[PDB]
Amino acid sequence: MEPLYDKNGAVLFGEPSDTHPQSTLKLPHPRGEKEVIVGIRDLPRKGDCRTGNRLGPVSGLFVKPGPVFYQDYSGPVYHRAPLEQFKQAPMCEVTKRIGRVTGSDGNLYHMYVCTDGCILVKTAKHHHHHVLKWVYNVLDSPIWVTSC
Ligand SMILES: [Cl-]
Repeated sequence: MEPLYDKNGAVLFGEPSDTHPQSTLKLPHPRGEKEVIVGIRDLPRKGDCRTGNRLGPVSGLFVKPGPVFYQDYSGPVYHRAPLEQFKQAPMCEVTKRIGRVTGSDGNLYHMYVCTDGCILVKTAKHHHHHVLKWVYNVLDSPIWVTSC
């Protein structure tokens, strides 16, 4: 299974892996002052990193199926998309581009939210033209999509 990470960047099982350098998650980076759920209309901005915003502290953007979005999160998170829980799908009708995530395969993916609420990834680079939807989340944890 792809590992989860605690708020201090330590792996909770398995072995640590580096993020892809082109991901929008840039580590090491603190997080977890508070769990802060936000709606798709109130995603955080870069300029919210040091001050937080009116909603709370900000460490970046986290997502899990539902969809549920967060601007900070304290529990276990993915640093890479757990592709064993995704499924190849056609490209959906996109509502928002939300970042560039490292797959559990080490590759770079563009991440999107679809009009159906699904979270979708598409290979950014070589091997590109692979598109998958996040269909299972058996450990009920988000991906850290962007850090601020
Ligand atoms: Cl997994």
